[PDB]
Amino acid sequence: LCVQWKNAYALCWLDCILSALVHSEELKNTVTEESIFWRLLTKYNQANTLFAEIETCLNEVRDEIFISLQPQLRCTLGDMESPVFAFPLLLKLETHIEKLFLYSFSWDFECSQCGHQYQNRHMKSLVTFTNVIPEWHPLNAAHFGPCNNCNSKSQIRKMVLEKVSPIFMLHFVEGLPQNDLQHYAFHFEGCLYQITSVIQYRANNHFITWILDADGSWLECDDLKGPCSERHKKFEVPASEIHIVIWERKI
Amino acid sequence: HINLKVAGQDGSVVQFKIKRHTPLSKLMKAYCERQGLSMRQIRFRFDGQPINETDTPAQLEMEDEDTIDVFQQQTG
Ligand SMILES: [Ca+2]
Ligand SMILES: [Cl-]
Ligand SMILES: [Zn+2]
Repeated sequence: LCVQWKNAYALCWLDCILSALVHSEELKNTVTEESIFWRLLTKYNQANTLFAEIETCLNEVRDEIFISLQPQLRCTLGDMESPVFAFPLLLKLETHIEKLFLYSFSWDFECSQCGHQYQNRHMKSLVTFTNVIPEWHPLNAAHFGPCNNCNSKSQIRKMVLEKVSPIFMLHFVEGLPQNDLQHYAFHFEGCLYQITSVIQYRANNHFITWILDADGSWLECDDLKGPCSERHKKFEVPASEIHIVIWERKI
Repeated sequence: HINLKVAGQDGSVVQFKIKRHTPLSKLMKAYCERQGLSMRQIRFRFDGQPINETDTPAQLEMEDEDTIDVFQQQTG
């Protein structure tokens, strides 16, 4: 049973990211060196090997990370915030770490009312989906959207993957259509991608991280639940509360 | 008088012309009025950072044809 941060100064939007990072195998392999991510994983493991002593070791690196985010994120300690904004700003602090998350794709659009169509290539570490089609899948990553040319609604815009990084993350404003995570596994150009962690958005004001452990069980990292975590036999968050989904390439 | 694009996560894009030193509050409020959104319910982002109504394009070093990201407010 792994250790986790305790809630303080409304930092759940940051704790949820920190739990996801320390349980990423690809990240742990890359970091293992005066990196803030090396300091994060070293302090976490130093705390995980051992309650107040654990909290102090975890709070120091959390404070250091928060202060690094503060100029970009423009927040004051105790402010509420979103991991959608915070997660990529954290990654951009070190290009060698950010490269693990940067995937290339293209937004493909074609209006059925008028002829308007485009296909725009982008490169992001975290893309947002809203009003996804019921059949939404990483290999069929489509959502309903308006047309900028004729204002027709319920047209479809589709993400066409072009180059997927070792870590692949997506944000869903209204969650996923369903919560059986095995159906969202996918291969892309020969490599398997499985959901290894999920950030849950509970009550529209609180974030909790879920971690897939080796035995197929799950670990809930709710910072309200103290330093320890909670083991669940299987995944449990309601589909509409699935906020950030983290795919990781399987080696 | 730079041109800015306000891109929502649904794929919508609204073009705006704005002077470099006028605060973005007029842009934000007009975008909300056009899309039927509430200022309290959305967030604006440029180059990864949230932007206030007191911010100006010159303060954020915006260029012509730059893009502002609009998000449904989802904090915690
Ligand atoms: Ca893992
Ligand atoms: Cl794992
Ligand atoms: Zn159209």
